[PDB]
Amino acid sequence: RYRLFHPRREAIPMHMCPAKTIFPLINSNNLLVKTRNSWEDFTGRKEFDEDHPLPVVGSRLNGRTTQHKWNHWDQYLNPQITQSIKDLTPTPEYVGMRCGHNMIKMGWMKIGGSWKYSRGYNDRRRVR
Amino acid sequence: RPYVPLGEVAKLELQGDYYMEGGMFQEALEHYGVVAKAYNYAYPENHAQRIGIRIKLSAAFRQTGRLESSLANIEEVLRMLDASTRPSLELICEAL
Amino acid sequence: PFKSVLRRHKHHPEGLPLYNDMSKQWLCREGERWWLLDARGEQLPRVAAVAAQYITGQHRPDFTPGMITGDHVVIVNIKDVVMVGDQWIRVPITWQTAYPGGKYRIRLTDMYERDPCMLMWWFLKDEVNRHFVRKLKTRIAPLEKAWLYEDSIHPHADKNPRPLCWTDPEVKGWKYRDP
Amino acid sequence: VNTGYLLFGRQSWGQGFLINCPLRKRDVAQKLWEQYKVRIDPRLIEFREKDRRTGIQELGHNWCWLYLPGAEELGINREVYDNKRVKVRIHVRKMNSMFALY
Amino acid sequence: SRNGELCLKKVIISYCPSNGAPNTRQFLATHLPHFHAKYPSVSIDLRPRLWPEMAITGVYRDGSERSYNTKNLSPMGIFLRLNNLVSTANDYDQPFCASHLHFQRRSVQGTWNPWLWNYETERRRTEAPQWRRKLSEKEWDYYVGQYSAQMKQEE
Amino acid sequence: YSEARSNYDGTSLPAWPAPGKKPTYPAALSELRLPQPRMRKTRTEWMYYHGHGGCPGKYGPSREIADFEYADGTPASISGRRFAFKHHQDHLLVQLIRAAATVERYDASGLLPRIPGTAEQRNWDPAIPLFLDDVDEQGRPAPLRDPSAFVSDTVKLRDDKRPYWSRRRWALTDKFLVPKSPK
Amino acid sequence: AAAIAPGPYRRVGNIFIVHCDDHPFKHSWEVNRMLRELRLEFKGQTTIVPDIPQVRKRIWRVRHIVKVDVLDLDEAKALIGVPEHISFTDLASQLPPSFGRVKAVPSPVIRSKMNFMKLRRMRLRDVLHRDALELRLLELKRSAMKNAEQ
Amino acid sequence: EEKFVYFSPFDYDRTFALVDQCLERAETIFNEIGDVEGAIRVLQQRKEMIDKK
Amino acid sequence: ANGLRCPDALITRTLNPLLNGPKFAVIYCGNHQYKVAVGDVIAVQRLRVEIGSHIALKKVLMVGGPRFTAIGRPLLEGVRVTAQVEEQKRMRNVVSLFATPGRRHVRWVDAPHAATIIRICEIFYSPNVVGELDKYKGELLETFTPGQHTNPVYPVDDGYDVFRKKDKEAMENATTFLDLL
Amino acid sequence: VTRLYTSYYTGVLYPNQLVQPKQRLPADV
Amino acid sequence: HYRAKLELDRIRSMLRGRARLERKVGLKRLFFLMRTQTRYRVEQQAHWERAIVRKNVDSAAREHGTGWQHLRNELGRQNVMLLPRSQQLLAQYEPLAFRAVVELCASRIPPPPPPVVASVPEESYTLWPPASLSHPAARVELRCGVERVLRRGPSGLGNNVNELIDAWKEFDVSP
Amino acid sequence: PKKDRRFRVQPLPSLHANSLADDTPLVTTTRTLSPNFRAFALQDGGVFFTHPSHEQVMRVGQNILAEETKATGMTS
Amino acid sequence: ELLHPLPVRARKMEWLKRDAVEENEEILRRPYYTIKSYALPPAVGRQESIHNSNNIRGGMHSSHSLDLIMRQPRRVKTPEQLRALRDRLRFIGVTGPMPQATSVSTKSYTDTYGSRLRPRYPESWDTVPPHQPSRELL
Ligand SMILES: [Mg+2]
Repeated sequence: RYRLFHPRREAIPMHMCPAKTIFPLINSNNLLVKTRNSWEDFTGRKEFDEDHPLPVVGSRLNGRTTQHKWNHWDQYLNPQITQSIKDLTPTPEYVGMRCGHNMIKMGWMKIGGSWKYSRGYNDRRRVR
Repeated sequence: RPYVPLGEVAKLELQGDYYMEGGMFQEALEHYGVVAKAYNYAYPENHAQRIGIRIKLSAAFRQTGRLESSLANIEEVLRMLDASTRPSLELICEAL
Repeated sequence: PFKSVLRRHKHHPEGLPLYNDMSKQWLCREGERWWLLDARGEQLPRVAAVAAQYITGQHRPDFTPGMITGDHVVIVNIKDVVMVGDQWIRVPITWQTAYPGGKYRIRLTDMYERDPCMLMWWFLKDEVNRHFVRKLKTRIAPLEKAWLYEDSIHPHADKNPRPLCWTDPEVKGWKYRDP
Repeated sequence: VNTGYLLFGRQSWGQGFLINCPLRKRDVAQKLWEQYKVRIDPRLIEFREKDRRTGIQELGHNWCWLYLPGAEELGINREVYDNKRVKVRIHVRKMNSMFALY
Repeated sequence: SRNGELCLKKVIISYCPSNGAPNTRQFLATHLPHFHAKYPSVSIDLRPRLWPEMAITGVYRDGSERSYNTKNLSPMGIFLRLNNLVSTANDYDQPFCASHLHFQRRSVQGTWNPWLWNYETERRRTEAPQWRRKLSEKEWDYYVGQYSAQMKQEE
Repeated sequence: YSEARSNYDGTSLPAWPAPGKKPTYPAALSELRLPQPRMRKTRTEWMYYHGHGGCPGKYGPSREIADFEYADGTPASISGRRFAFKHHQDHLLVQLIRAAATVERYDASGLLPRIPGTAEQRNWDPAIPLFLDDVDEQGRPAPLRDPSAFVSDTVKLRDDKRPYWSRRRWALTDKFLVPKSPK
Repeated sequence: AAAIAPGPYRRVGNIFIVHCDDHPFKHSWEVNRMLRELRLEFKGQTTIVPDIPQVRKRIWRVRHIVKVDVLDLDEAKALIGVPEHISFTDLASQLPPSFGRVKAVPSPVIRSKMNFMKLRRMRLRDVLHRDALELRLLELKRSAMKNAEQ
Repeated sequence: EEKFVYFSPFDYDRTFALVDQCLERAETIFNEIGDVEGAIRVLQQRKEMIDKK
Repeated sequence: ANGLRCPDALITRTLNPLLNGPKFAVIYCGNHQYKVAVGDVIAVQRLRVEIGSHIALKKVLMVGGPRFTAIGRPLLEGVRVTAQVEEQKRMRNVVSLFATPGRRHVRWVDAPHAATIIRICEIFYSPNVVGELDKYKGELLETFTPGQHTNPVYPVDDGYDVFRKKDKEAMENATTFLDLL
Repeated sequence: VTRLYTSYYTGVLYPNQLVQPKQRLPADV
Repeated sequence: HYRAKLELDRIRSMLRGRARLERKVGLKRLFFLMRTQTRYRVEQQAHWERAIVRKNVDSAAREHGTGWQHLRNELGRQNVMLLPRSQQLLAQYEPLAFRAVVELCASRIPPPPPPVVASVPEESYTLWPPASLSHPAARVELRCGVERVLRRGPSGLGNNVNELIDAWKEFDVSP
Repeated sequence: PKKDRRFRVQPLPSLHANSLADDTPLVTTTRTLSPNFRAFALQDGGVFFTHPSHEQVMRVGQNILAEETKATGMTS
Repeated sequence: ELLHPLPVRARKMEWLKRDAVEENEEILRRPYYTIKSYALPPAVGRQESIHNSNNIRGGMHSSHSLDLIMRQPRRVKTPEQLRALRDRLRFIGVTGPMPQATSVSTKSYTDTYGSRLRPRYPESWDTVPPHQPSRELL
């Protein structure tokens, strides 16, 4: 059967989490509240001990990173490290050259993408 | 290292400073007492976790009104920290 | 290519194999035991179903689909097989030869006239073809492990076929559904 | 009730023209309330013979009889089509999941 | 790391001291000594050359080579690839499947084989009132009673 | 070593009877208001009953318990996921507490009505009583000093056929009719 | 005692545990706005809502999707171990408003700047901390220079 | 708010929070004893710590 | 392994020799289940653990020897399964390729599956047995004797059925030995 | 669409979740 | 457009003649192959495999005179929670154990009671203080905690609870 | 839309509605070696089974087989 | 177009859905609140009499523990005892003054360690404390 009769009280079983968890001392009278108030505020893993340190195994948020180019703040701080012409990169609000097609009614498409939605585009491009 | 169910005693400890933060100190004292006996048995001499938990124990005594108890305990913390290889920089700070 | 264009053929004198005597990587004779299935007073397609289950090797817990490991079923007394109600008359067997005049529609009764046992072979073929079609070896190899005899007399006494104790759980008589 | 025609709409899957959740006496009485605000004891309703076995269940036009018990005392005769009954006219329309229930 | 011994022996780091692409030099400065102090057994060899191969390479104890390309890869990344080199025996790569989870197949009780359960048969929980049996006295009376009762109601 | 809890406190019911007595069993029947259908509980249902979700991988002991400790007893560490799941469990508690609170506030201000359901529902359903106060629901009051009599539900299982086995009862029972397919 | 239980009496409301048993994309946009206000996105989700009349007006419209279960607040106070003398009003008065997805706000832009403002409040907390320090220090130096010169 | 992301130094390292509250306590004590130079020394230290951070 | 314990002495002496020898556990790890012996090696989905560490497995569904089988209702206690982390590695790439026929877009997605490779060291069991259990009438048998079958089993032939299919009568009347003696 | 996060939600992976080492007193001191 | 020419070009050694030789043909063959296997792996093969597993468990039960249809339900009712794959591993590599499971199912052995709601201890309703002491509920919860600490494995903490609760008094210097 | 070729679970003997009763599990297995599986009750709530070993079982099978073929003599 | 009929089992499930809906609206026609005494057990009058007759006869339900709690007398039996407990309970994280006329030398946690500082928590799988205290201050 896919029609299941049972109190939906079980879809949220509370046996593992009583109020003891969110209110740590409620069997005393004092209503102190410890809530972990999001998934956002997670600090990170931390070792319980000096003896069993966290293993170093990387994710794609680390294992893929490039070498640091000096940004504008670093060269301001310490001009000693501006050594060459490649450091002299312009205002950070320059993204780069125009890399794609701005296609009417569909976004910015990609070069070598679908031209199915370019009709108005191609026609606009040749010019009470 | 000799087996101790550190998961449960840790549980017991966190419950401990929930008691402390909640303002009832005698209970935090009892809890820390247990946890301290456990760690005391589980780790070798002058290990960081030992000196940590007996810092907390010192703090619990102090709040209850056992002052010389707190004193003695925190001095044990210090002369332990000195005898350690390379103590946690946060621990010496918390300690003193 | 991996499989050869020049093939064993039915006209070609070398001939088609018998998979019982054949030796191949996916064929195992070691762990097999023999069964004796009395079809007296049992419904044809249900007998065929169970027999197909043993033949195929689906009744063993170690059954792996690639590996062909059967058990030999000796199906005895096909002549006494029961087909419920009107069905002996009303249930057709069809096939199409590739040529003009490509339809044969034949009553179960007629197949039974010609051979009683060819009927059992028919519904066996069906119950095996259910899960094994897309490759030839897996269609043909199992079937040879059914030994059909239309009465109580069979050569296999030396295998000591164990009586297969089976009572069909199914209450209703069989039904014919062909789209 | 007799002038009213109570509109019903429901789900039908498969082939022959069937409601997959047939009507019972309680939801004839229900629609009677919902639409015409006629409040009656649902045990007074009775079905047709063919529909007594399956419930109502068929698409399109069904009818069933409502028994109005008390009148000989109001002396009701010939001013209605008959004394004890009323033909309740049901129409069931098949609708998809958007517009239906059940 | 098998029964106490790392499978990784050498790590080969080539880099140029003066020219360009700092990432490897940076690595050698900040992240390498921590690696050396944590895994002492491993011989690290540095290969200065004018045009450095920008790959890191490990060598294992079965004589198996493995490399990771570090070109303009940040020092953190390089440190990570190192810690990947240590953690593998470089012996195999199987897929991760249901079939491959247990690396070998063992049975402590024994393996199922056809003749293990074969000679077991269907059995009953309570003792059977066998059809052919010498009827007791109470038995005779009860049964003949039943027969007679049926006969009576019929007749 | 090994951990088994159905609970936060590790407590439970007395899993075994006293020796020589009868055991208490769970109700096998699916929990449904109507008496007649009588289905056994599904695998899934048993999983809901035993305090998981419908699946082995959520809400049970098969979640809340660590996969491993170290050998000496040091416990494991907090996943982003483990933390997120704790936040979920608290989201349910916050939900419950807040809802309850809203009810208590509403009642405190007297916004909890004495008439069951809403207006939209009341006009749909002839089950809920007319809550009319000083009059009798149906006309004027019944005098103080059974539909089943005249209403027939008798479902006739087999349809009675025409008597061809009698010559006269054949002709007398004649239904004069011409069948018509709709146009 | 064959009599009415002598009270002071208390009134106790109810709580709806609501579980969504069907795909909301099968249904019209009204039913979906309702299922939204019941805080139910997909099939399989489960929520807890108050028993006040508005909520019932909602559950009534989606009742062919949702399945429902009821708890009176005593039964609920039991379901989580809650000491009987502690109501839910105070329990709610304790827990932080900052709890995940805090509010219902009208458009995703407003949501964006609500989170934004949250962060900005943090910055201003630490900044105002530092500035408080500098103010107090400035005061000590002024009273010191004034008491030293005089 | 992905652009404005901020993390309080009172969290991501507990050391600075500890020494901060340390000096806060200290300065209170100095204000009770009546020591001005102590109070100023300590406040200045606390500031320099915060903006180092 | 501390042996099995019971308030009853006889039961202890009887079932103690049954716990000696090789054992297997059924283990719950990372939402997969493994059947695990003493010298075995498995690959769990990645645990964060330093290599060459010493691990204990907390969730244990079943234990068994050549003689006893301990079936946990959902979990078991007292079981000690000690393993040793051997490797941490990505496993053989599963490449996914996603291309919608109409659109020109192609996505090459790499799934190396992160895994921890574990080698089991020890398995020890020390259960607390309450009492013997009658299977057919659910009860805790008050007194325990090994000498006799707790639930004896009877053969099926009344002769009250004609069409019952006969197995060879040697399998049909066969009595089983007393094991615990 | 907008998320209610009503079902269980695995958190995101974000850089602040890096495992930060405990600064140590130097060896000699 | 990216057809992944550069990676798949390396694989071409796995194809027979026309495709293995000419680059384009091979790339079409490989793109098709990989996309097909991807689609199959996500939407289909799961069913094939669990069909296999189930079949095996079923036949292994049929040796013992029942089938999947009963054993599934009963395994759920006994709160056993063996995944189908694991019952297969048991059936093939551990026949006696599998059988033991079937025997647990077929018996009437009361299935384990449902989980329990965490309950409030009576000492919460004791007003404190009545008229340097611990709230009775808190210390009860400490008994409860400590006990559960001693319940896991053997340890040098000993099996006696009381002095282990009073352990804090040994870190105390008597004034 | 392709026909389903996956392997089917075999049909099972029909239950008589006495199965709706609690305390009567719907797995009916009583076999030859059934009495040999002894049940004990663990403090966990788990159970503990005691059974013969692999080759004890197999040797029982051997005894039964030899005892079946004693009369007629063993075929190949 | 739909050609072959809807199998029996499918419309069996359809019917089941219908009375799941029914079972809902029964719950929706129940009263908003219930008047209870202080002394008596939380479950005295209950709508479940018909459901307890039908499904509850001998078997154990999933809610068994809770129902055990509901059928025993209320621990707080009088309003005076209620306000005698309730005054004694304290709110820790609250905003605003907290009364002390009693002992000035007893310090709370906050005015010892300041507002920015939580105690160092053991963080393991089984014990998880809240993370980033300075997040929640809205
Ligand atoms: Mg899959």
